Amino acid sequence: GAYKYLEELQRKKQSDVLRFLQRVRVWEYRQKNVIHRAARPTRPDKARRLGYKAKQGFVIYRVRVRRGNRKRPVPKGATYGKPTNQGVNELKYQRSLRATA
Amino acid sequence: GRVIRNQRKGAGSIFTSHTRLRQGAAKLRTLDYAERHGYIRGIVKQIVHDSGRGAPLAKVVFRDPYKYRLREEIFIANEGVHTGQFIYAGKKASLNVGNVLPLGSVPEGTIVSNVEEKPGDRGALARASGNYVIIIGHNPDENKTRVRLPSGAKKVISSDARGVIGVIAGGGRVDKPLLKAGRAFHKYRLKRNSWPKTRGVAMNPVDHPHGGGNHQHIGKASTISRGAVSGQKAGLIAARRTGLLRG
Amino acid sequence: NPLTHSTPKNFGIGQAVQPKRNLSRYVKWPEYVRVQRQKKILSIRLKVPPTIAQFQYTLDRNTAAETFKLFNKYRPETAAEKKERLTKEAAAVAEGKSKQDASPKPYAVKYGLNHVVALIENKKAKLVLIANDVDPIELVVFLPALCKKMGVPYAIVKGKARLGTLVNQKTSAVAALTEVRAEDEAALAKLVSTIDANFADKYDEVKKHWGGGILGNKAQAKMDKRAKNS
Amino acid sequence: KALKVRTSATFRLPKTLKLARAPKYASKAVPHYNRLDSYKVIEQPITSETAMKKVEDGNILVFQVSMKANKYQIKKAVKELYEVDVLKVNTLVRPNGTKKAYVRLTADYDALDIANRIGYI
RNA sequence: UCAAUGAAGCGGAGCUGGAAUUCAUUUUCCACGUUCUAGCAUUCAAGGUCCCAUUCGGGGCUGAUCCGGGUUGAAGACAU
RNA sequence: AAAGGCCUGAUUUUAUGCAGGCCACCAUCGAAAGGGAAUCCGGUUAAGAUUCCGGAACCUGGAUAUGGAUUCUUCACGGU
Repeated sequence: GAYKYLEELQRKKQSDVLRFLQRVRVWEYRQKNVIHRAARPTRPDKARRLGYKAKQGFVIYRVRVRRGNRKRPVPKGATYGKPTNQGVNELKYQRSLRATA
Repeated sequence: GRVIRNQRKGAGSIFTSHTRLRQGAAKLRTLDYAERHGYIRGIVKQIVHDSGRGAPLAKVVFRDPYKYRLREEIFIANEGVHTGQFIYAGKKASLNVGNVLPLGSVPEGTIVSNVEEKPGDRGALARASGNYVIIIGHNPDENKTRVRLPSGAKKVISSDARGVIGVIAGGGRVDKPLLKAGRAFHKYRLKRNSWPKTRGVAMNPVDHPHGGGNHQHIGKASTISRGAVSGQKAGLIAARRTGLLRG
Repeated sequence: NPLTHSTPKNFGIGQAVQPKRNLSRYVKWPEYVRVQRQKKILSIRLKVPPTIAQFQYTLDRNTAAETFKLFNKYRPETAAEKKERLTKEAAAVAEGKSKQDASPKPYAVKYGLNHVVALIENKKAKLVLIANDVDPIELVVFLPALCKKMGVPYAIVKGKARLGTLVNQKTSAVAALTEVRAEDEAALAKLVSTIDANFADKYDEVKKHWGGGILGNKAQAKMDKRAKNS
Repeated sequence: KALKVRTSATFRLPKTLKLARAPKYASKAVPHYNRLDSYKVIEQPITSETAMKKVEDGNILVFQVSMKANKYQIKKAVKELYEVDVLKVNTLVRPNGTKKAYVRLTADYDALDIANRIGYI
């Protein structure tokens, strides 16, 4: 049951060893396509608890999404309306970057 | 207030360069193994008057050393460049009129034109007519070179960069005036959708920041900060010192 | 012969068209190849954390020989051989009434990480091998100290293909013998002792040592020149 | 150890064997019967006054035919239908959505002989 | 991060000729087939060489130094 | 961007092989006046015609056979 051990190393995220591995995939992930079938899970411990059972018929995609906030969809930020809603930046997305993915 | 004219210009909706007759991307031949060690010997088959560029194009023919073909390329014609004149270019190119040389090999105090900002850009300096750079410094230890630039600027340049020896032809291209509206009309028709430029004062105040008023007067200050934003920095921009020059 | 004539072709600067030398250095490798390549390059450029590069300090080929040799003796039994094995088992249990021990005690290499791990904290594993290039490496990084902290002899081994073929599978990323017969015991004891010479004694320094930082050909040569003249 | 020698800095797609379709079933499960046969392309000759005028002195017949009636199609169609060699076939699209075909008969076959056996003229 | 390229010759280690006092040894030392001409340069190059059985054809090696497989350059933890 | 479409030999549906292998190119649409493979004349209908009839032309593609050419000096000859 190494997944339990894999879990408790995964908790310690900013740890030096995972900081290294994080620094590996950040480079690796950008160059590959934004959407691409992951060959196999990178976190098998979390894989088997989120629903993935390593049998036929399951697939994994790896996705990247822009950070930051959702800007206004109006030209030149010309908000038309009462000054309560002038703001076109610092306007936050209701879902998380998860659901966007 | 509606959108000022210059603000519309950035949109590129209509003011795209009238590139119908432009002979091509007038630039220098890419840096290759031949030039990077020795030199190459091309020929100016013939020269054509480029559209919308006072400089004629020293259109040259180069032999491809890898596949048997004549890699066509265009040069900007220096002074004294003529058809049937062989062109030598490269770090081992003998310095002569109309020959491209890397700026490391050229000696101090030499006239050069059509210079690369950084190696690979295919030349971006002094391309205009009657303009030339002057090599006023050499800094071999850090592969740098100090030039007098046409705008009176003092650039430092990687010594690997290259420029073609000689001054761009068409000196005095601007001496006699257009002398008439249609003349400038023809000058601009071929190159820009930028003429006429109509004074902002005569505008109704919506059209331009300066416009409007019972008396046709600018009203507020002409000088406008760099820190100002699009739609405000039209007029006199960041004017370090207005008035007559040399005083 | 006055018809065979030597006309050397000048391929010098500005001369006749060059011949097609091998451009293998300049191939526009498909982007997947590239991104796959520099991954190894970045794997070595950066300061590698101590529990990484505990791999890539592995067994020699000669020692790996008898390692794979004795495992090949202890190859597990695939389901194909189980077909007749269950056939004679079912018959012997049914009419021979020989309880369930009609077959001898199976002696196979325990494999699969959760299975081998279970063998480890139970200290019932007599030898463990680890593939040194699992993707992601996270799967095994905890194993060496896990094995070391309770005295089970582990050995990092290069190439999951050898593990897969010794387990009739594709990959295993891990292997373990828990039972060895007496005749093979002496060879196993020789192997365990000589592996313990590799990792078990030195693990403390490896626990403290860093790694990575391998400068490339351009960088390392140039910094030698600065080192050479200064 | 040993490495190959390549010639192109550009790595084109490596040619690879292709397999043609091997369907378990036919997509339509049966070859559709002829969409356009002889009787399907030809509808009925027109005996308007002008066609009546044109037939004898022109050595030609007029053929109401489908929108899909191609000259290649119709030439063999009439040839196989009336057992008559055809010199050339002329066609047009009558403004009432009907493709009229001015079919012309060779020297041996004279329209009236082909016309009368039909039933009209 | 920027730029370019059909990502073509980059770096190192060499060979040849040069002036040096380790004399030549990369203890130095620079360049590695073209500068009177609107020509042409294309057949896995000719040669030389080795092998096959070679039929009346082919195939390897020097020619064309080799090692690193980082395409090259700039910049750089700034900037974005 | 890993974007192949033609090469051609296996024996005249012939390897879907290195083999007499190549730009390294990058889908397509956008003109009834831009460029464009080739037609004219006479007659002829109630209305059509460079389109129908007659006659004489030309072009594209295809397969395809005779004349003439050239060839024992293998793929022409006159003319400064």
